[PDB]
Order: sequence, then structure tokens, then C-alpha cells
Amino acid sequence: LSAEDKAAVERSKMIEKQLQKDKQVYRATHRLLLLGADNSGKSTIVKQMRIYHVTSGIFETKFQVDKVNFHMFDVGAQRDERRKWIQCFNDVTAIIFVVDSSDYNRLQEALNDFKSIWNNRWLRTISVILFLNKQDLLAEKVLAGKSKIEDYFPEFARYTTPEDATPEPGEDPRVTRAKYFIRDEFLRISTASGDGRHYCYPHFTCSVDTENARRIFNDCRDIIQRMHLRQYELL
Amino acid sequence: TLANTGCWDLSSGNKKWIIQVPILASIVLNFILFINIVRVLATKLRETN
Amino acid sequence: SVSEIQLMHNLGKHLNSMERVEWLRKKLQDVHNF
Repeated sequence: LSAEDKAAVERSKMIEKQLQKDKQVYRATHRLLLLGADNSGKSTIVKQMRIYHVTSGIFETKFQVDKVNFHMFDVGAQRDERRKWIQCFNDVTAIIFVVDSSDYNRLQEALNDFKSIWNNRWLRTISVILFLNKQDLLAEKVLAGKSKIEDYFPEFARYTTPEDATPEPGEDPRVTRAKYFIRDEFLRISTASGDGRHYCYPHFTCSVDTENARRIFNDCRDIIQRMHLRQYELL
Repeated sequence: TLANTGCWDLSSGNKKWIIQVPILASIVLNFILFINIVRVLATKLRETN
Repeated sequence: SVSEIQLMHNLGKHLNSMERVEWLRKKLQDVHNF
């Protein structure tokens, strides 16, 4: 009797020490979910973040910047339906939503997908990092002028470049007007319901740009800091 | 080991600064942190209007 | 300065003065009764 209980307790305490160590590492790393249609260059981003070395189903990529670990998960071999397996991702630090800004015709589908993610009952606290990928293709298309964004979005005719926008001096004013209109459209969905519980961080991303990791790190730092402030009822 | 006279209710000189100075040193440091914390609050709210 | 300690020191001086003053008062009566 006494020997068995002592052995059982000793084993239980042995498991406890392992769990405490696992708790330290689990809290240390930040989990991220990568989402987007295939028209978006999600794969290229994965290769870029693979530089930071640390039936198929979900895949995980581990990258470290400034001595903090991220685990980015992507769903490659999964069914189109996503109303069920998206619920288990309610504890991730953030969701990286990649959008191909140069499709126009498929842009509305991205808006609807963002709308569903943003307004989900269970994803009410997970911030969304919006990456408008491959802006170079959008810039080239705008200069070419063969395809006019006005046809797909009639509002674009009555759109004016935001005063707070900071375009590059050497970039066509047409390009910035187009890209910022796309940013405004996404932010309209973001601000329609989301007020203070979770936030969206728009970004202009290129497939070859290596700055994506730094943007994610900064976005994660802001999210954690905002969460800590909310715990004190300061923000 | 220096005065040991009556109760310690009275002050025998500058030795009170042994306890007073560290307490005051804490207030300024906390005050500096308080201003710094207000700074990030003014920054984040600026980022979300 | 630290207020609570400062108040404590002031109280000690105030009470000590009262003991001295009351000491003077009874000495005044004793000499008057000499």
C-alpha cells in the first residue's frame, strides 16, 4: 500500500518536472498561422523565412529573430471546407493573411475570406497581419493600363489618396493610389466590427523581400504589449 | 554602535539618510518608469486612432 | 525627504520640549516655594 502510493506520487512528481520544463519552452515560443489562397505567394514567403534555420497534412516552419522563436503553421493538404479545423487555431499569437493585390478579379474573394476570419466567433482575439504580397506585379499592371481597376470596384473612381500615406518619391502616384485603395478596402472590413479586442496591421510585402520576418516580429511585439496593457485595463 | 541613546524616535544627525535616501531613490526611478509607460500608451493609441 | 520619518522626528522634538518645559515649570514652583 504505502510503497505503491509513494511510487505513484514519485512518478507523478517526475512528470510534473517535465511539464514545467515544457511549460517554459511552450510559453517562450510564439505560434503563428499562415493563410491565403494559392494566387498569393505564400510558398515564396516560406522559403524566405527558411533562411533562419533552427496526406502530408500541416507543415511547421521554425525561425528565430532577436532570440525569440516563432512556429508558423501552413495547411497545404487540407479540404476546401475550413469552418471546423480553423477553430483549433484560436490560441495562436497572430494570423498572417497573404493577399495577391494584382488579381483584381479574385480580390473580392480575399476580402470575403478576410471578412469571415475577422468576424469569426472564436477568432475574436487573434490579430491578423495583412500582407499585400507581390506589389511589383500590381505596380507593373497599373502602369500598363490594359486592365482598369475601376471596372471591378466602381468606388475606385471616387477614391482619393490618403493624406497620411507616405509614397516613395520615385514611384508613380497611380501605383500608390491603387495599393492604398486596396489597403483601405481591407481596413474597412477590419474597422467595421473590430474596435479594441483585436487589431489588423496592413503591410506591403514583396515575395523577394527579406524584411517580412522583422515585420512579423514587430507585429508580434505590438500584440503582446497591447495584450499586457489590456490586462491592466489601460487600453 | 554610534549613539544608542534612548529611543530611536529622535534623529542624531545625517544617519537617517541611510533609510531615507534609498526610499527616495525608488520614487524617481518609479516616476521615470511611469512617464515611460505613458509614452507607449500615447504611441499605441496613436496607431489605432 | 521621507514624510513619516520627518513627522516622527518632529514629534520627538515636540515631546522632549514639553518634558523640558514641564521640568522648568515645576522647578519654577519649587523655587517660588523655597
